[PDB]
Amino acid sequence: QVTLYGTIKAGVEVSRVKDAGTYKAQGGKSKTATQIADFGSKIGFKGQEDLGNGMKAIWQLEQKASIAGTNSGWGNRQSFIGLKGGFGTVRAGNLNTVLKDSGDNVNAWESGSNTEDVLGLGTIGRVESREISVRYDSPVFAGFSGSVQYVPRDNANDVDKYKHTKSSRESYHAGLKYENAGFFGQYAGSFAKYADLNTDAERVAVNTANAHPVKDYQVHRVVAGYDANDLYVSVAGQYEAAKNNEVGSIKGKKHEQTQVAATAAYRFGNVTPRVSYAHGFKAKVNGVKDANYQYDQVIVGADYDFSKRTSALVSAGWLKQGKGAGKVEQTASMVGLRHKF
Ligand SMILES: [Cs+]
Ligand SMILES: [Cs+]
Ligand SMILES: [Cs+]
Ligand SMILES: [Cs+]
Repeated sequence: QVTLYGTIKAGVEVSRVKDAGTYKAQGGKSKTATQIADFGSKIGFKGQEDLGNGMKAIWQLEQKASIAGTNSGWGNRQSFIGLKGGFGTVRAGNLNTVLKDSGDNVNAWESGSNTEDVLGLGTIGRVESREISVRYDSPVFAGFSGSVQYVPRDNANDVDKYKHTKSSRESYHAGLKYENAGFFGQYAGSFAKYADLNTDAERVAVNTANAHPVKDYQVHRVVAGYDANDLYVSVAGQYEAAKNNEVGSIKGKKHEQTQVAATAAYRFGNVTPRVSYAHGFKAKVNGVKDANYQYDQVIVGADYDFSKRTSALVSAGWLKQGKGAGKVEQTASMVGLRHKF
């Protein structure tokens, strides 16, 4: 009762960047790049054991396994041990954040990492992470399930474990998911009283280089959608906000970005064309509206499902981030093959 699973997935990604700062060639365009890229192929083993109280032990070990040979390591993808019962599921380990799980309803696109921002909704996804944690997922009731996830301080900051000189990087992740008749309503959010962010507004380990300490760091995602009848539409709205915790003038001052993303996907036979529009609003950094953190993105593509496990993928991405003055436009398209086992 120990299953081997995974997705192999790769393709050719062709990408271009219009960025006046990085590229001096005609009109700030990069030369168009074409590489074979992995799209996050993973290999996993997971298992269940009935413990007979209507309880199961569950565990999973999931590994990144690029077929590019990029990856190494065990457990670097959601991996956990936990007990499942009518009380729900309690898991501990390298566990996706409620937010990361919520992301499934936000970003459908497959890509290599390089096109992650342009051939998928990477930006809205920046809140999403795997955190070593304990997570409780309630049982589903009347279409309401919730997730409550905790990363203990001493886990966020191992080196600080014994002396708590560093403000706690412990985080709380919760979600409330309503799925009814193919309509899904999800609220996914994390809170970290103290956290650290990188310039790209991803959350990073404390003591990571260049990281900016933040306080009252919260992410709010509500995803509402329909997934049935061969129609897929998701509207995702994310609020990310923090008070800046960098010892400084800025300390206490607001960091805010609103991200909204929408996906409409319709299946015609085995061919499912989707488009997503994603907009990140002008962010408030240190309480100042900051159109660098702005972005607009359109991805149009389709999945040609050869089978339920196997998919061929084409997407084309157009991403514009920042204002005009310093404005990176990314274009990418990919043709890909995905196989799930
Ligand atoms: Cs993905
Ligand atoms: Cs890039
Ligand atoms: Cs991410
Ligand atoms: Cs992490």
